[PDB]
Amino acid sequence: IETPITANFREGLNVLQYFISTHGARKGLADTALKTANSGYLTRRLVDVAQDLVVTEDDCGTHEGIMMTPVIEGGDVKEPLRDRVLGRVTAEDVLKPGTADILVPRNTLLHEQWCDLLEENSVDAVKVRSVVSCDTDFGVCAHCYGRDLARGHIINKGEAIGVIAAQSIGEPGTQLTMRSSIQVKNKGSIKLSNVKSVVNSSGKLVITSRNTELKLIDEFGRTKESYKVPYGAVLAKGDGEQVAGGETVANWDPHTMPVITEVSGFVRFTDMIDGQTITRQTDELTGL
Amino acid sequence: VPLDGGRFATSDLNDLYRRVINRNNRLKRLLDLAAPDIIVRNEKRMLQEAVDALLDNGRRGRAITGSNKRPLKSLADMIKGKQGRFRQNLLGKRVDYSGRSVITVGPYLRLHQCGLPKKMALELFKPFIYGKLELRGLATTIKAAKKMVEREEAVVWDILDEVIREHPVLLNRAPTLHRLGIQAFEPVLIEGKAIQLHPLVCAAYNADFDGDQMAVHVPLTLEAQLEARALMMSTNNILSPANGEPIIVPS
Amino acid sequence: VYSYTEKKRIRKDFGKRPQVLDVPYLLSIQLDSFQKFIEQDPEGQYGLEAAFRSVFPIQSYSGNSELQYVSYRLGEPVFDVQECQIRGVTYSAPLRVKLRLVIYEREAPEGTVKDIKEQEVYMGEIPLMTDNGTFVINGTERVIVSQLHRSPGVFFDSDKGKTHSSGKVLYNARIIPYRGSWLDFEFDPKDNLFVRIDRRRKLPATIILRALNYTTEQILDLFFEKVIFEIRDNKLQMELVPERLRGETASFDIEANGKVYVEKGRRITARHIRQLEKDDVKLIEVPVEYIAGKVVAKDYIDESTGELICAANMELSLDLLAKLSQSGHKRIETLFTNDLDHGPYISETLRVDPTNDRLSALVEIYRMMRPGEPPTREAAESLFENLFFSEDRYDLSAVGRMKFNRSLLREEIEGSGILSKDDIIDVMKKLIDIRNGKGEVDDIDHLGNRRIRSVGEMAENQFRVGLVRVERAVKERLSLGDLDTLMPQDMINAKPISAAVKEFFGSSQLSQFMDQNNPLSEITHKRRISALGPGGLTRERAGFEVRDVHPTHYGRVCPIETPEGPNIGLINSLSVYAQTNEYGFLETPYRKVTDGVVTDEIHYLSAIEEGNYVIAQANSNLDEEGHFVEDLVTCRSKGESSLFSRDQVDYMDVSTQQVVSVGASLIPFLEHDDANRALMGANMQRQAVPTLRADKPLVGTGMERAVAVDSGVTAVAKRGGVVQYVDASRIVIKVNEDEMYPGEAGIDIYNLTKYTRSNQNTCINQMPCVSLGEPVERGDVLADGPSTDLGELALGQNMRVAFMPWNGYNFEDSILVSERVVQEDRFTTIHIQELACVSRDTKLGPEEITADIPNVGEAALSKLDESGIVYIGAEVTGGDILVGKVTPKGETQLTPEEKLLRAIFGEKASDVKDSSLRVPNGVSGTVIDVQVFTRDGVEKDKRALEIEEMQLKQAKKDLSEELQILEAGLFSRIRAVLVAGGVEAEKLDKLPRDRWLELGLTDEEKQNQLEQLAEQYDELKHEFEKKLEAKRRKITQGDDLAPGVLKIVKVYLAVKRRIQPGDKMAGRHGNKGVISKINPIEDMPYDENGTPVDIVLNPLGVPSRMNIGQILETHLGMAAKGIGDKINAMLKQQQEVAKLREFIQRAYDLGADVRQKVDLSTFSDEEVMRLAENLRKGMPIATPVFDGAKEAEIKELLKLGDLPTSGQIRLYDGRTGEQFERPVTVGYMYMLKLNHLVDDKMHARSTGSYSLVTQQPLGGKAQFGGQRFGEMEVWALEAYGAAYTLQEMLTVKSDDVNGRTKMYKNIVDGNHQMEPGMPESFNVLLKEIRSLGINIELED
Amino acid sequence: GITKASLATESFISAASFQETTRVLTEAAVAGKRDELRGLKENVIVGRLIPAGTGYAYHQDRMRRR
RNA sequence: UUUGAUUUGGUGAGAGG
DNA sequence: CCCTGTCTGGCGTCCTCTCACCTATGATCATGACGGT
DNA sequence: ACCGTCATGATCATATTATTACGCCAGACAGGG
Ligand SMILES: [Zn+2]
Repeated sequence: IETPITANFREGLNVLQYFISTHGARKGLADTALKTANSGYLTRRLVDVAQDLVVTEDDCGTHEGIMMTPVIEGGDVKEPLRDRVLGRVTAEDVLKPGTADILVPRNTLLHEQWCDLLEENSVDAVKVRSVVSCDTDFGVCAHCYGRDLARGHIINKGEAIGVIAAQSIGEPGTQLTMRSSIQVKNKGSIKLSNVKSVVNSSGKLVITSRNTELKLIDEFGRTKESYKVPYGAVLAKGDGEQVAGGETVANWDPHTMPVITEVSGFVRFTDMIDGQTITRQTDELTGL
Repeated sequence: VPLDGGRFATSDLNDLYRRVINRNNRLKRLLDLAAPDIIVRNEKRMLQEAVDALLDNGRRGRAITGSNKRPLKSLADMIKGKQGRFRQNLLGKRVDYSGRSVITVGPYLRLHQCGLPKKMALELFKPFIYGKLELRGLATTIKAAKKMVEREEAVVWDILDEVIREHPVLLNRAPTLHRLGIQAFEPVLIEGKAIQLHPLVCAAYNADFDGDQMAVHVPLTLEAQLEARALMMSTNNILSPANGEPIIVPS
Repeated sequence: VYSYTEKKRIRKDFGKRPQVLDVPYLLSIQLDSFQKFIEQDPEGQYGLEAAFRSVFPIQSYSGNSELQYVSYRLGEPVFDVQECQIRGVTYSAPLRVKLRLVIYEREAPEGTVKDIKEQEVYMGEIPLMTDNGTFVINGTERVIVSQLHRSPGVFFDSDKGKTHSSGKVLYNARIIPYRGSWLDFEFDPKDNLFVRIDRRRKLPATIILRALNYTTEQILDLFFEKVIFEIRDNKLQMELVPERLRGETASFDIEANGKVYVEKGRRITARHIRQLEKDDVKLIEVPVEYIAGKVVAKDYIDESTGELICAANMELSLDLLAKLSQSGHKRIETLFTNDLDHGPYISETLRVDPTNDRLSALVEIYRMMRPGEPPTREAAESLFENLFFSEDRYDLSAVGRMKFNRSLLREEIEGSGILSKDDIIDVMKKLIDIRNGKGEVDDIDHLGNRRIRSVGEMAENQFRVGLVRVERAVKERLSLGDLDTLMPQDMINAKPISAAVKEFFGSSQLSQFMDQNNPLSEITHKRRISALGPGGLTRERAGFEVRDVHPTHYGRVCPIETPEGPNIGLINSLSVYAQTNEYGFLETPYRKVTDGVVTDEIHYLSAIEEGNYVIAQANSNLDEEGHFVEDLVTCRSKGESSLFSRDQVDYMDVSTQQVVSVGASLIPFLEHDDANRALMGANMQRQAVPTLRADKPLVGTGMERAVAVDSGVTAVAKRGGVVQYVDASRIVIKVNEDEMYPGEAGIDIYNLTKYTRSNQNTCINQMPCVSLGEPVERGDVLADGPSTDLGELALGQNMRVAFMPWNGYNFEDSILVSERVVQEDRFTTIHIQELACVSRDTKLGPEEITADIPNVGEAALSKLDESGIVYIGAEVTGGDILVGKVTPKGETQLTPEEKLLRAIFGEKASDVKDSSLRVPNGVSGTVIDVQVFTRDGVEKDKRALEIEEMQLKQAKKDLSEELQILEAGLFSRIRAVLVAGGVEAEKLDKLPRDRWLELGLTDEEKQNQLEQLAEQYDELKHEFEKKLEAKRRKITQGDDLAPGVLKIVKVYLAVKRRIQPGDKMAGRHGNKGVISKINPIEDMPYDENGTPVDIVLNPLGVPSRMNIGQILETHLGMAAKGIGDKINAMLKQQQEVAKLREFIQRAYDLGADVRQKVDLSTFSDEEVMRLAENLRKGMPIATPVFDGAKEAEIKELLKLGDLPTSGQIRLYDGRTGEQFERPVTVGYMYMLKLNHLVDDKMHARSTGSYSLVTQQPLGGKAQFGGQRFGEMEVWALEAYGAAYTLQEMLTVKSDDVNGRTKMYKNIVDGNHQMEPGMPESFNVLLKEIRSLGINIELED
Repeated sequence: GITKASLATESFISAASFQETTRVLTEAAVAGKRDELRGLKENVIVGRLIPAGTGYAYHQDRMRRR
């Protein structure tokens, strides 16, 4: 509503302002009193899909597990690696970021002391054991689950993890709601992934691949920023380069899909006939 | 069973079975009498629809009804639904040795103990008090003990403080969402009629004190007392199982 | 000037806006609707006359008989309200109807009937309404609640977005009749037009246009324009109006008059349209490709062959043009089917149609209604004339015809109740216009489309359904009997009518049990706009938008008073000034702001008349004439608030209290509370309980007197005068002579209602509040009710509160209360429980109520009399015997000698077992009232004869005192008349007083008046004779009762529940709380005067739960008590009235331009002392809702008392005796006790009874039951490793019967051990699955 | 998806305590299905020790002694 | 060849958390 | 024959507390009150 | 005051019709390019 409620509660609200306030608050009470049914039915579906899964071994005997990286949406690094790899047992032994060192062994639980020795060495990402990669028939082994979470140690042989997991996902169901180009922020080094590129005539490295990931790696080794750069964008920078904080490093036009080339030469109209294939629309306000 | 009065409040299945038997008797009599084809086709069709209405009512076209327009409840409707046997009597049951009252604060408590009223304590612990009274030798038969606690003499409160002492109880707030909503305490007896609940523990139950109610349950057997002390005690739940964050945070 | 009870305690009033329309009578919806229902109403409608003239005359199955209608009449009820609530009857009135039977002859139904008969007939019993606005159905006072539903008429909704998953919106046009078959026109993604009738199968829409006897040529004449092609010598020229060409790209070069107008490849501009219409171009030239797809309108036939050239609604090709060109046709009529302007929806619809004439359309409609049966032309005509076009089965109301004409832009709002052809064609025209892009759709939640039914209209509809069942019965009987020998009471029977109206008032979804524990709760349950019930939506299905406040609830439906939980916004409460329109919509007052001046005339606007005009906000500043003092003023135009100029306004609101309801206008400082906390405050103010001595609100809104007087708990004076006799039972008013009838001499007697049971087990008392010899005015309180005081409304009590954290005992929301509160007996509420005991009739004989009872001794029977029933006054405990009743013996041991009765003793030797029916415990009390009802024929025992003699004696004394008191008033009238005209000063009292008529006086008005008083006196004599005989008949007779019951004993226990840790108290802003510790007096924080504070709240509930109004209420309450303490100081020192007059005048002026303006110079030195006697416990202050007391006025009133300006006193501690740092806030808050007590929720069970079908414990508290260890608790014990706890929690403690008896033996012997077994309810699951064709087992 | 996955289980009491019981009981009846219990809700239905918590030693013992 | 106290079902409406 | 609207079934939160309200009938032997002798 | 006639209450099988106004969301089905 274009006219706000300029009066607080210490000054008096008049009539219209309180009525607009009642719009805004009746919507919230209706949302909670109808949201609670979906939250409870979500907890029910979750504890009946889980329902069976019991910690029933001590090691499945595998070497597979998901690759825990810190998550980065495009702003500053949102959830650090110490939040994701706290108390989860590594899959293979993590190499120290210098060269080929056995920093942690390959079946150690990562409690707070190990995670601090991970944060000192600025470890990139940890290949850690996940429950979906567990090889145990009819249950989850004790290492592929992780830390007990309300006990400091590993999960005991027996403790029902499906039900506590289903409750822990569905329990915050009440608090949840129901109803141009790239500008860098920090100052570091450039790295490109999924890149197949070419240098244009002016010098800005344009990209012949749609799915290119533009990472900003710091001077330490960890990945601090990530972005998605489209097919055919004007990169102000290049691979492995050092930039300044706030300098624009990418540019494109999303309303005009570029059909840029790899080589040079002359242009011919192959199967382009005016009258059937293409049409003649001379511009009104420009003339070109 | 009859309700309070002189008539029998009959179940719906008796209507269903009585109709199937009425129709089956009619069909046997018509096959005795050699009625023509269309009569016994309607008779067997009414029996088919009667059996199909008995088993799963309303899966066929519009369900039959006795009183008044509401359809009557069949066997499959004794199984299925929110109020069948699974979701209403086998997964969740009503429970003896249990109680319920309004909560209040009582901040003098240590966080392994909760306040529990004397009237609820003498009602929930009637068999332990009976066993204690029969051990001392104050009475003889069970009747005498039930008269003693029906009168509430001066000697059963010492018996009650000697059955409480190291015996945990399960406090439970009514919308239990995660496992920290059932926690086991040790009772401390309360002159009053309200459960005194230690304040830090409230942030686990999502329990404010604006009119809330909680249920108490008594672990009867010995393995259940040990599970209440060793797994479900309130000192043992100081970290939320969803993460690593402490749940006994000062509110 | 002020009324005499307004000179008792005149409430201080802040407030700035001078009112112009006072609060109306708050119960006008119920009373006005039911007065509209039952009243002798001529000119047909509304009322019962509408039903009796729409279902009658019943004419027979061609037997030439007819049962027509004359009139109706309701006799008096046999039972008045008090006897009806005591005994348990309906409060009904018999409905006598005068019906007439006429019987026509042969060969002339337009001929003379041979015989008529007109007579009185009995049908049904409709329950009357009491003066409070409530019904008494079976001794329990019930309220029928107004329903909010959809307005009958057309409704053009748009199924937006969701269908077909391609964004193409649909448009449907639901015609909503008031009674009959629905009708939904709609579209489909192929842009065809589909009708449907009552959500049945779907047909193309034009099949009904053929059913109204339209040929296809006429249909295309209606729904399209025409395009004319003239074959004139060159390329089949065209008549062209260029308005159709607005933006169309032509296929050639349009030239005319030898001039190129339009080029090929371009579109026709608007200026080219101007050129062609300025030069008046008519005939243009088309190519052969232009009429390649033009759609012909009507049929062309060739004159030679007699065949069809081209059918109607067909595109034209080359060969069709070649055929019609050589047949002699020069004019070609086609249609204009554009992309944006006019789609060919009718044309595609007629191309999907298989039907061709009227008969096939009627056959297809008869086949979609009743599937799979042979149609016949007579049956199809009869069905389609009885769907929409008959007075019987289809009826829009006047509301329906108004909406149907208004939403189609008609002029006359009057029409027939049935549809016609023009109506359906206008629906299809408006639907096609909405699809074309002009015009708008209609929203649902807009209150111009939500009608309000009430008690009268719903009772009329249920009575009409009863009448159509009885017209089925009368049509059955009338032409299947011998005539003339019967009368019209042998035909019509009263069973379906009484069954229908008794089922509606008895158990409906809207005839609900009155929440009666408070005058506020009565007067806000009667004003309720429920959306649920029959014809409306349901809670567990819908929805989102209907639970939201629309912009047109402003001043009709309250935005902040609604129940939170599963139905928010469906159980809306109607606002204060909101009336109901003539049709049923909502309307609200406004003030007609003519061009400069706010004129003080009120003017009621509906919900759609409000939108067109522009309404000024309620609190806009104006300078003594009406001229708006600003030049930008905040207004709202069309559902949207904005800022408008000074003199473009058309209306102003009346008073600033009109957005809210009466539940949430007793909240002081409402504009400072966030709306959630105001909602919770209004709902808990409804949930209060009446205390023992209700005090007053120190900080009210002035709305208390409307809620108290305009409800029915106080004893309002009817005619003013002088009080003659006050008593705790009765009050006698002597009526003043300038208010008094000439005859029926008249002094009124108010019989108050002493201690009796309410519905919520409170104690509805009435206390007399007037002195003796005191004048009272017409329209004035005499007896305060429950939670009233001097005619005000005192729900809870006002106590000294401090906001400080005090050692944790008020942690989340808790409240900490001194023992000074419980010592003063000030929350000690009084509850009354009714305990019934019936004497049924079983086998081996009837029961015994006598006190010769087995298995009991002296200690039980000392509290009973010699006939079983407990005394009146015996203070009992929990588990004594109230009524002794013996029969329980069952069949412990089958009688050896079959039925050996006459052998040992008289009847039997106590069967085999005996146990006098002894009751439970948990509650104390004092037996205040015992009722004994006896089914007639049964021997009355000695106590039933004692109650009969008692009530005979009471009614005898009461009617004799009626005669004596009215005779005393009559003799006082005779003395008042004989002051002049033959006065005898000494001779008047020498003779006996009954002869004051034959004294010396001529034929004047005085001897005429003495003759009229002799007529009145002899009428009172014979009336007293016949009424005492009838009252002896009513006491002496039996009562009709249940099948097979001897006598019913009802006993009223009267518990007095005080306060304890665990009760729920709350203020009036949402500050809830369980009281957590009842401290001693010494521990309370006191101040540097000495007084302890009573209640210590918690400050931390204020910044999060944003209810900042309670702190302003606290400061203004402390100001009020400061003025009260200064009055108490100036009066305790025995000071003369001059200083009291000075100080009371200074405390009543004190403000800005306000409304009160009192002066004590016209109170005359005796009322000022009594006004100060009423102000010494504090000075009441009114603070209206949105025009309240600002901060500076509270500061100036805290400066009048010698209190600190900031409101905060420094407070010492009670324990340490040393000062709290940073001085704390004290004041008075008006706090309410709620009836969620703690000795009604607390429950405990070791081992009780067990259910029958599944061997699990019972549920509830009255049934001694156990708490449900539900499913999520089972999940929470699976989530730990607790395995034995869950095994005994669902096998031993709950279900397995041998397991739990082994458990009970093992617990009383000290061996904690369980033998598990199986749940018996799992065996019930096996029997229910096995009772199907399924074979479930248990292997191994 | 979770409701299609909990109704497609090799234990028909687990898939019958949850949503529609008609479909699951006819599928299990005409298949002749058998419920080797082996989970939490089968043992909450049938009234014995949970095979997760303290009862995991009891179910180790019973699974060893077959 | 003689020991026993035992059982209160669906439907719909409303409130608390 | 592979997309496709269209129709039919199947979900929709736990715990608790208070109150009221509960199918019609169509046919007949035998008991029960009323009037004549 | 006794005998006969009208009236009125027990027990007992007989077996189903004249409203609409949720919102997805899978899952199966006749239609047609
Ligand atoms: Zn594993």
